[PDB]
Amino acid sequence: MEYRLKAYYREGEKPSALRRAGKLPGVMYNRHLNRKVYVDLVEFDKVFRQASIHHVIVLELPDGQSLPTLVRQVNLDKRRRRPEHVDFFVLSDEPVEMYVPLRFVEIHRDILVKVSPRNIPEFIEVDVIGDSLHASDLKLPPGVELAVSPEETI
Amino acid sequence: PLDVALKRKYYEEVRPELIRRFGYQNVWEVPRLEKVVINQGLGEAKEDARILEKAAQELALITGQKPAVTRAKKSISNFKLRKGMPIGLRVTLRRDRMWIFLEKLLNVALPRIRDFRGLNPNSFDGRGNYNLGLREQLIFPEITYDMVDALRGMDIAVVTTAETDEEARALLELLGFPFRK
Amino acid sequence: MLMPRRMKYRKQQRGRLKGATKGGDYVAFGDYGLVALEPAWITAQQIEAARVAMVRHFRRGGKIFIRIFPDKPYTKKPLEVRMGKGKGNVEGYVAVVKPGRVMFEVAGVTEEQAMEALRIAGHKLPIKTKIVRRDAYDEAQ
Amino acid sequence: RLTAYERRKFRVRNRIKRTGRLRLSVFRSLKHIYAQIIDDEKGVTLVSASSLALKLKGNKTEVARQVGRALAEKALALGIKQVAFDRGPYKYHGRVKALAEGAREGGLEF
Amino acid sequence: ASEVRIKLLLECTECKRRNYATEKNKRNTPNKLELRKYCPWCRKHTVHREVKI
Amino acid sequence: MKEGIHPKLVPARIICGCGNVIETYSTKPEIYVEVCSKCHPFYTGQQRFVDTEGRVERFQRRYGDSYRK
Amino acid sequence: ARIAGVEIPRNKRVDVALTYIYGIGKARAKEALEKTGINPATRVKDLTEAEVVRLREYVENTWKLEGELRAEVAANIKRLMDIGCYRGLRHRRGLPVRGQRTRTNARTRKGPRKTVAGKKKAP
RNA sequence: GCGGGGUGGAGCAGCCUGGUAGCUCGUCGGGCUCAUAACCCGAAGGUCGUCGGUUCAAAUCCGGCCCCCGCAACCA
RNA sequence: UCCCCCGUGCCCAUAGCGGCGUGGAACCACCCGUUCCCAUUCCGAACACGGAAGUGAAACGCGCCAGCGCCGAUGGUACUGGGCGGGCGACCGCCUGGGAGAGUAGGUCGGUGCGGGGGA
RNA sequence: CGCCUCCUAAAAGGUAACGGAGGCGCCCAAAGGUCCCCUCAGGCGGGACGGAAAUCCGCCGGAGAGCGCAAGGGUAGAAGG
RNA sequence: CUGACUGGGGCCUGUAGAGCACUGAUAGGGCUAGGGGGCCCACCAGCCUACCAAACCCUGUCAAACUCCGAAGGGUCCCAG
Ligand SMILES: [K+]
Ligand SMILES: [Mg+2]
Ligand SMILES: [Mg+2]
Ligand SMILES: [Mg+2]
Ligand SMILES: [Mg+2]
Ligand SMILES: [Mg+2]
Ligand SMILES: [Mg+2]
Ligand SMILES: [Mg+2]
Ligand SMILES: [Mg+2]
Ligand SMILES: [Mg+2]
Ligand SMILES: [Mg+2]
Ligand SMILES: [Mg+2]
Ligand SMILES: [Mg+2]
Ligand SMILES: [Mg+2]
Ligand SMILES: [Mg+2]
Ligand SMILES: [Mg+2]
Ligand SMILES: [Mg+2]
Ligand SMILES: [Mg+2]
Ligand SMILES: [Mg+2]
Ligand SMILES: [Mg+2]
Ligand SMILES: [Mg+2]
Ligand SMILES: [Mg+2]
Ligand SMILES: [Mg+2]
Ligand SMILES: [Mg+2]
Ligand SMILES: [Mg+2]
Ligand SMILES: [Mg+2]
Ligand SMILES: [Mg+2]
Ligand SMILES: [Mg+2]
Ligand SMILES: [Mg+2]
Ligand SMILES: [Mg+2]
Ligand SMILES: [Mg+2]
Ligand SMILES: [Mg+2]
Ligand SMILES: [Mg+2]
Ligand SMILES: [Mg+2]
Ligand SMILES: [Mg+2]
Ligand SMILES: [Mg+2]
Ligand SMILES: [Mg+2]
Ligand SMILES: [Mg+2]
Ligand SMILES: [Mg+2]
Ligand SMILES: [Mg+2]
Ligand SMILES: [Mg+2]
Ligand SMILES: [Mg+2]
Ligand SMILES: [Mg+2]
Ligand SMILES: [Mg+2]
Ligand SMILES: [Mg+2]
Ligand SMILES: [Mg+2]
Ligand SMILES: [Mg+2]
Ligand SMILES: [Mg+2]
Ligand SMILES: [Mg+2]
Ligand SMILES: [Mg+2]
Ligand SMILES: [Mg+2]
Ligand SMILES: [Mg+2]
Ligand SMILES: [Mg+2]
Ligand SMILES: [Mg+2]
Ligand SMILES: [Mg+2]
Ligand SMILES: [Mg+2]
Ligand SMILES: [Mg+2]
Ligand SMILES: [Mg+2]
Ligand SMILES: [Mg+2]
Ligand SMILES: [Mg+2]
Ligand SMILES: [Mg+2]
Ligand SMILES: [Mg+2]
Ligand SMILES: [Mg+2]
Ligand SMILES: [Mg+2]
Ligand SMILES: [Mg+2]
Ligand SMILES: [Mg+2]
Ligand SMILES: [Mg+2]
Ligand SMILES: [Mg+2]
Ligand SMILES: [Mg+2]
Ligand SMILES: [Mg+2]
Ligand SMILES: [Mg+2]
Ligand SMILES: [Mg+2]
Ligand SMILES: [Mg+2]
Ligand SMILES: [Mg+2]
Ligand SMILES: [Mg+2]
Ligand SMILES: [Mg+2]
Ligand SMILES: [Mg+2]
Ligand SMILES: [Mg+2]
Ligand SMILES: [Mg+2]
Ligand SMILES: [Mg+2]
Ligand SMILES: [Mg+2]
Ligand SMILES: [Mg+2]
Ligand SMILES: [Mg+2]
Ligand SMILES: [Mg+2]
Ligand SMILES: [Mg+2]
Ligand SMILES: [Mg+2]
Ligand SMILES: [Mg+2]
Ligand SMILES: [Mg+2]
Ligand SMILES: [Mg+2]
Ligand SMILES: [Mg+2]
Ligand SMILES: [Mg+2]
Ligand SMILES: [Mg+2]
Ligand SMILES: [Mg+2]
Ligand SMILES: [Mg+2]
Ligand SMILES: [Mg+2]
Ligand SMILES: [Mg+2]
Ligand SMILES: [Mg+2]
Ligand SMILES: [Mg+2]
Ligand SMILES: [Mg+2]
Ligand SMILES: [Mg+2]
Ligand SMILES: [Mg+2]
Ligand SMILES: [Mg+2]
Ligand SMILES: [Mg+2]
Ligand SMILES: [Mg+2]
Ligand SMILES: [Zn+2]
Ligand SMILES: [Zn+2]
Repeated sequence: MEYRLKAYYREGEKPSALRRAGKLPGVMYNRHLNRKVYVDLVEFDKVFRQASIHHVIVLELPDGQSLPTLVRQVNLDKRRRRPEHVDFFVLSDEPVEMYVPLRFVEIHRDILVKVSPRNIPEFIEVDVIGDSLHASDLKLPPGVELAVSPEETI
Repeated sequence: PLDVALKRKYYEEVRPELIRRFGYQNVWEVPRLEKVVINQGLGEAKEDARILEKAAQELALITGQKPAVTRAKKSISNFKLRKGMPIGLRVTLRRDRMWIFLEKLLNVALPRIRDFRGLNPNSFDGRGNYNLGLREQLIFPEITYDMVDALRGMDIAVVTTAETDEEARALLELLGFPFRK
Repeated sequence: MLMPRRMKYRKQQRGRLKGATKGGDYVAFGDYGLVALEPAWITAQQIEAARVAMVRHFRRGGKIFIRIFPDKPYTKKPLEVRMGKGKGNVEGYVAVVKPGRVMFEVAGVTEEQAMEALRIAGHKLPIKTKIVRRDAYDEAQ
Repeated sequence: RLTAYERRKFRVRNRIKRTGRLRLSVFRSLKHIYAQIIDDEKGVTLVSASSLALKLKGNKTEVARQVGRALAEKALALGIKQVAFDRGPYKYHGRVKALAEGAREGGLEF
Repeated sequence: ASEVRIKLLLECTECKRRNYATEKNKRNTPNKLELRKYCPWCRKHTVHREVKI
Repeated sequence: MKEGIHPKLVPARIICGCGNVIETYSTKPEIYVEVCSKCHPFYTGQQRFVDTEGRVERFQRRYGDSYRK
Repeated sequence: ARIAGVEIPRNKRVDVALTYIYGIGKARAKEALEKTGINPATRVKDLTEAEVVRLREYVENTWKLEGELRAEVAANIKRLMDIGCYRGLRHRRGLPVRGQRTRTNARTRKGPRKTVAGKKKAP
């Protein structure tokens, strides 16, 4: 966190035409908008391989806007193992569920957390095969709520 | 209706103390006695004989209320039990017939239990209901060892409007239920 | 050897092998995977051969996830018989396996140990394969 | 989860509502008794009567019969003769029967 | 039908005619079936009795 | 209640051997039991009939100290 | 149930009827009747409900009886087994406790003979 | 390809027709005998090859699996 | 016309579960009784009747809450009618029209017809 | 070798093979008609003999029970008791 | 003039695909009735599972005779060509 990625608008271009043009079709939505977008595939790849559904990606839209999104869905082409479409969930002050990575001082990489977009953390830390831990007994930095059942095994 | 010792005791001693011990705002919140359901799980009477008749006749005398037969729900080979056989006599006691039987049950019946050391405090329901099993019906004064023919105990479900156990343990103790532990 | 412990029916009709894998197309247990590129019925014997391969390379170490399962009964008429007289007897079990399916995953092992072991395992299989590595693309599913 | 009450209500009303008659429906409270002839093809009520409206009082049974005549009276007036008597969840007996005996008395055909 | 589940006629007991054929199980139902049925000759309902088919 | 199927409950005087009278209703006019809730030792709080022992065994195995100090 | 919780048999004498209570042998029967002025020979059937409650009162207040007595018997044996006393080892394996021999007999304490095969003579 | 069989230690009933495991020998204990066999008096031992289903209930009825005997394999 | 309640429909859970709050003037319930009608394979629990002292505790009505349940886009895909190609095959791809399911955003703690009682 | 159920059967109907699975050759005098009332399986908790399972009580429980016997459809707003 | 086929409109369906809510299968993990496993104990208890054991939970799948879903089409009727 954070990362900047170009995004452009689309309206009637074929998804196949855009994919054949090296771009990645997508959509940009939240409670207030919904826009047909396309990112550049090779550009997106390095952004997302670090900024997974964990870290904020900011879409410099060509009209000057810079909307702060999270990646919420990446439909993959099961044959070629390639992103086929992206969901960019635009952030706004309202809360959001999201997966936050876990570092341990190892079942779960991350955890679902009920966060506020200003309170978006990079880390959630754990402590010290086979004894294992659960979500209840965990840190929770300022402003995050356990968006699972604490009965889950980490 | 008609006035009896346990009943007038419930309203006089038990109901005020209950409001004291728990603080009910409404006068219906405070626990009540719903009913006393008596079950003899005979089975011994499955087919061998119709002993249900003398067992009902004594269940009638103990309670002043004729019991209804309970027939077998499903068939069970291991119980030598075909579906629909008469295997129990159950009689629901309410209102005055309930207080009159409980009054005798506390006053004579439970004392007459040999080696009676107190009613099991743990038989409460999690729901404010109480059940207790007996093994001789001659504990009851309407039953003499002359009139009997075979020892037959029963299940006694006393049911209350108490949502919790502690509320119903208070109601049952204050009424005169001797609890052991 | 893998086979359904219990079945509602002994024999199933021969499949069709249309389309990319339905599910299990993303790594979600281990570090590396072996993905099918062409469709096939994969026999329990193939899976087992591919498994022992990765084991005896890991010299009993690491972990091995088998993300396909041979539930489809495979039938075969006795040798030299004529057609008809009903369906042959069940002779083995296959997992229907379509392109993009992650058949195996390995974890708890060096990147070289996984690459090499998955490669040997691919040789025990009647199809072409790809060795893939758990991505955020995977992690986003 | 249904009670025996609403099951009983459905089980007599479904049967009644199939015959295609105007449904003389009878509601009975601990104090009052109510009635409304009802067209279920329109979901619309044509004539009504009740202890609460007529402000009658006294014997529940005797009162039930009176609204029965009171309902029938207004019924014939609007051109209604034939009718299907809906006892809903009640046994055909006592108050509901009294209200029925009076509706016939006033000329409701059922 | 079987050897225990037999066919039988019903005979109007007034004009002695057989008007109905039915079946019974004579092990379950030994007694001769008596059933009121409409008799087309008497043109009225009549207690019919079971006679051998 | 149904008619003709129940025993008639009548005013009944239940007597316990401790001269105790109880006035309830029953299918019997007068009943003489031998123990009631008013005299059962569990009911009488703590009537310890014979057994006050506690224990006194077996450290009251005393009597005496006759090994020389 | 009358005294203690036992219905002592009518039609018999009152000094034998009391023996049918666990805890009352012939000797304790002789006591209570003398200590209560009841004819030790009159039949139970012919005892007034004052004689009944006079004999009853003394009987279950002098000595511990039927159920209770068996508690103090059981808990004593219990304590013998609990501490590891040699009699507790005896009561565990259900063998004699009072120095009797077990090579033969002890059949009361051990029960029906669990007959087993024996050693074989040569042919 | 067809058929029959699996149940105390051995050899056979019970299955057909669902509830009840039976018979001979053997094994064990005791007698008679100087002793042994024979003989006489008693007793024990079988969840019925296995799994699954129908059933209130399966040795028994229905399916698969194991195992073991028997038959057949002709016209070319 | 508007609010409340009673009854009866319609939609067929965006209406349900759970949690909470609230209502007794009225209406509804519980309730008070079991003489009478009627009733219990026993029980006035239910069914029923006669009542009107009490309570909204239960039930019910009305609200709030999105934990569940339920609903649920847009976009992308699968598949496909029809038209075409490719591969030895298993199978795959293109054009045109159609287009899911899952999942994401999000929604929802009902909406309304008719009659009746009360209210302003 | 006739009949019934399901699948194959390509979302109307129909659709073959010595294709994959089952069942029928009865039954019921109520297991029929109608009126009236009642609602299960199972889970947890409580209850003498009493058990995993008899009968009793409380709570949860939309239908997974039941509907004589195969299967499918249907079904508690009953076709179940 | 009603025909094949075609336009609009209504209804009917359960395949493709998908799904796992039911019936089954099913990988790894948590939690856990009946034990095996067992330092021990049976005097009355226990006790611990880097193993099998439902149920529940999480992750991940499969199915002609599974479907919470469900197309394109197909059929039929009406009107029009
Ligand atoms: K020849
Ligand atoms: Mg790339
Ligand atoms: Mg990738
Ligand atoms: Mg999410
Ligand atoms: Mg008060
Ligand atoms: Mg009375
Ligand atoms: Mg308790
Ligand atoms: Mg007595
Ligand atoms: Mg209660
Ligand atoms: Mg084929
Ligand atoms: Mg398939
Ligand atoms: Mg998926
Ligand atoms: Mg092959
Ligand atoms: Mg094959
Ligand atoms: Mg073979
Ligand atoms: Mg064949
Ligand atoms: Mg074959
Ligand atoms: Mg696949
Ligand atoms: Mg290969
Ligand atoms: Mg690589
Ligand atoms: Mg009235
Ligand atoms: Mg008047
Ligand atoms: Mg009605
Ligand atoms: Mg017949
Ligand atoms: Mg003629
Ligand atoms: Mg005849
Ligand atoms: Mg000393
Ligand atoms: Mg004695
Ligand atoms: Mg010795
Ligand atoms: Mg053998
Ligand atoms: Mg043999
Ligand atoms: Mg023989
Ligand atoms: Mg035979
Ligand atoms: Mg037989
Ligand atoms: Mg034998
Ligand atoms: Mg011998
Ligand atoms: Mg010699
Ligand atoms: Mg000899
Ligand atoms: Mg079996
Ligand atoms: Mg048997
Ligand atoms: Mg069985
Ligand atoms: Mg077999
Ligand atoms: Mg020849
Ligand atoms: Mg107006
Ligand atoms: Mg309403
Ligand atoms: Mg309030
Ligand atoms: Mg409320
Ligand atoms: Mg009021
Ligand atoms: Mg008030
Ligand atoms: Mg009367
Ligand atoms: Mg309330
Ligand atoms: Mg509202
Ligand atoms: Mg939600
Ligand atoms: Mg909640
Ligand atoms: Mg829906
Ligand atoms: Mg959806
Ligand atoms: Mg779409
Ligand atoms: Mg495709
Ligand atoms: Mg196409
Ligand atoms: Mg076409
Ligand atoms: Mg095509
Ligand atoms: Mg070709
Ligand atoms: Mg080839
Ligand atoms: Mg394509
Ligand atoms: Mg294609
Ligand atoms: Mg298109
Ligand atoms: Mg297309
Ligand atoms: Mg959708
Ligand atoms: Mg989206
Ligand atoms: Mg949401
Ligand atoms: Mg809301
Ligand atoms: Mg809601
Ligand atoms: Mg309404
Ligand atoms: Mg309407
Ligand atoms: Mg209005
Ligand atoms: Mg007005
Ligand atoms: Mg108004
Ligand atoms: Mg023919
Ligand atoms: Mg035929
Ligand atoms: Mg078809
Ligand atoms: Mg079909
Ligand atoms: Mg046709
Ligand atoms: Mg042909
Ligand atoms: Mg008859
Ligand atoms: Mg029938
Ligand atoms: Mg029927
Ligand atoms: Mg009938
Ligand atoms: Mg229980
Ligand atoms: Mg039990
Ligand atoms: Mg069913
Ligand atoms: Mg059958
Ligand atoms: Mg024309
Ligand atoms: Mg045409
Ligand atoms: Mg298709
Ligand atoms: Mg498919
Ligand atoms: Mg499933
Ligand atoms: Mg599928
Ligand atoms: Mg399908
Ligand atoms: Mg849907
Ligand atoms: Mg078709
Ligand atoms: Mg067409
Ligand atoms: Mg068409
Ligand atoms: Mg059309
Ligand atoms: Mg035309
Ligand atoms: Zn005639
Ligand atoms: Zn006393």
